[PDB]
Amino acid sequence: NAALNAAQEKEVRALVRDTLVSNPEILEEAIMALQTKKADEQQAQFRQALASEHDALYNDAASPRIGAKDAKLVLVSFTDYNCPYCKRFDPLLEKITEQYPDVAVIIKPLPFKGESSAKASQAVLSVWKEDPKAFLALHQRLMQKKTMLDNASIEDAMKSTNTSKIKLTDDSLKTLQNNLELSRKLGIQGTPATVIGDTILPGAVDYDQLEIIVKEQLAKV
Amino acid sequence: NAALNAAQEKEVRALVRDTLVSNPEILEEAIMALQTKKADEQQAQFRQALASEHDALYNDAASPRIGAKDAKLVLVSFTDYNCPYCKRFDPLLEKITEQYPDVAVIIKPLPFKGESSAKASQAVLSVWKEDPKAFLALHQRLMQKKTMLDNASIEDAMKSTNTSKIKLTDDSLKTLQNNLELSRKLGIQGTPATVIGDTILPGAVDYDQLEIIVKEQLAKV
Amino acid sequence: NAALNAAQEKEVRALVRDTLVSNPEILEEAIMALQTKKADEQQAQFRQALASEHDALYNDAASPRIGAKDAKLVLVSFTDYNCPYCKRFDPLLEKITEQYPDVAVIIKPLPFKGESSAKASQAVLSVWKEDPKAFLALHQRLMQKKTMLDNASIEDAMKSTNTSKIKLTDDSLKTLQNNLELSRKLGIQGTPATVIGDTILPGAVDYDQLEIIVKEQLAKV
Repeated sequence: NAALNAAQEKEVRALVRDTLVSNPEILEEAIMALQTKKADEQQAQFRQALASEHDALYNDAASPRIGAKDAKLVLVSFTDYNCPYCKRFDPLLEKITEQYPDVAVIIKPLPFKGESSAKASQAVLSVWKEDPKAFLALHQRLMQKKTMLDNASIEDAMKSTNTSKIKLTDDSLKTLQNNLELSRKLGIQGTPATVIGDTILPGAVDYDQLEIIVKEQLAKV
Repeated sequence: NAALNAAQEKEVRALVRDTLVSNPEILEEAIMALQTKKADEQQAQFRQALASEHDALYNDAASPRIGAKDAKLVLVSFTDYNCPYCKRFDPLLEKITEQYPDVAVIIKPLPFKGESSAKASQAVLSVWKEDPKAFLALHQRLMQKKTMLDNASIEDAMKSTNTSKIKLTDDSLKTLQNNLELSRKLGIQGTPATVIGDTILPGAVDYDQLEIIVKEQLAKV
Repeated sequence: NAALNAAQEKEVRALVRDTLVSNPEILEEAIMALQTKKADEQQAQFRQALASEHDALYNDAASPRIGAKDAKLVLVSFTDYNCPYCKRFDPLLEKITEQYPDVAVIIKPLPFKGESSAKASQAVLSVWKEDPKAFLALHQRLMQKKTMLDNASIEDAMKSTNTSKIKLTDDSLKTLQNNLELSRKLGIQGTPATVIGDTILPGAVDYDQLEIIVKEQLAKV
């Protein structure tokens, strides 16, 4: 009919244009607010993915654990054996469980860096299931290696750790693919990726820096 | 004077800001609609480029053809002899003309991948003009080669196809530059690029997948 | 109360959405204008950075100079000895001071391309301070080298220029870091970067092209 007269309405239209164009900053405020909306959405979306797969993260038997089982705070460490930052990052992660009895870590091998991360992983898993107590040695050694993994040096590490006896089961591939499906469900794109409390860290971190985070979650009880 | 009072107008201005900022989604709807506008424009712009150069695509003599001439549906294949996907992609393209008599293909060599795509092409063109019937052999062989092209292996393929006799004419460079100007006119950035009906495909495709498209254009009569 | 009735206001809100969405171009005009705002801001921000550090650009003693000192127009040349475009670019820069007595150039070595740009630079600086007249030879030679710099070939150039006698002072590292802090203050990201009048050029340029710019600043008196 209508609620504004023709003239008024037309002027409104003109006012839109003029407002945004003569004052750009309003567009920036709108951008920022759309950004802030999308961020917040994702963050909540992660927080749900994370909260849903509690039982594959924390309660998988096939997944290797470092430190006590009862340990109040259990971290989760997505590592690739071929990833150079993981090799640098892992020792710390280990150090905390020795320093902090209440802390433990869980290992999730990922095959993205190469064929050998896959075979390596598979080995470590086979070991884990066939003999848990043994695992740490082989894990450690494989991480200690700087050079890229081949099928022999896997034998060589396995041998140098007295685990060469163990056959790579096929059951251990499921675990790999599961760590793989899992890393997708959490929208994890890279490695090392560490789960702590309700927070995830996709890179490597200084020790002192790490200690404050783990203490901060210790305080969360 | 004017069509809204000062107050009203000011409130309108304020309402712009508040609307977009308190409701980000409107900005997203506007984005999407500007995107949709630009897309549609380009698509129409391609469809014109494509429709204008009908006569260089379909009616060039210097361009090599595979299959019957009268063939109802003529595809056009922009290929680089050094491009690995083209080597994989070409055999199919050929298979259809043997399966489907109504189909033919036209070859457009492009020199972007290396000096040798240029010289190779030039050869194939020289051959095409000096002796059309011969072409297919040399084309085939050059595609069959996995290793990167040098000036000798060009001789070697030419020899293995009994075309070594033919001199690279300078007239054949025009054809190259023309295929080159043409690929620009159609905003073709990469290779393999295949023209079919009024549609263009810039990569490689499964056979079964391809058959449905060619049949779909066969139905377009 | 208020300045528009409920209905009117609601319609305004609806009008925002409809205006931007049914007419995308307004959003484009707003983009462009926000872009134009940010550009203009930066340009003014550079022009201030440039104008503030007049005294480190033009009046540093530790910085090497090519051409007369009194020279009316002094260019400034950020070059890396390992940068291939700088090697190509420098001779011209030199040619102008020989062609145009009124022109001079100042050299600012930058260490971003490699360790050897740093050591090279440091040498050239040490030389500059210990003996200014000598500098040009070593600068020239180091630029004349196509192959990447090592610690020996630095000796070799120094030797071939009869400057091997000079010790790399530690005082010359300050100059490097200063050229480094300076290049940051001007938001210089790459090399060769040349300051001329109130304008900066981050790449290499044809001679004839360069002559017009230097003449254009000569006219700016």
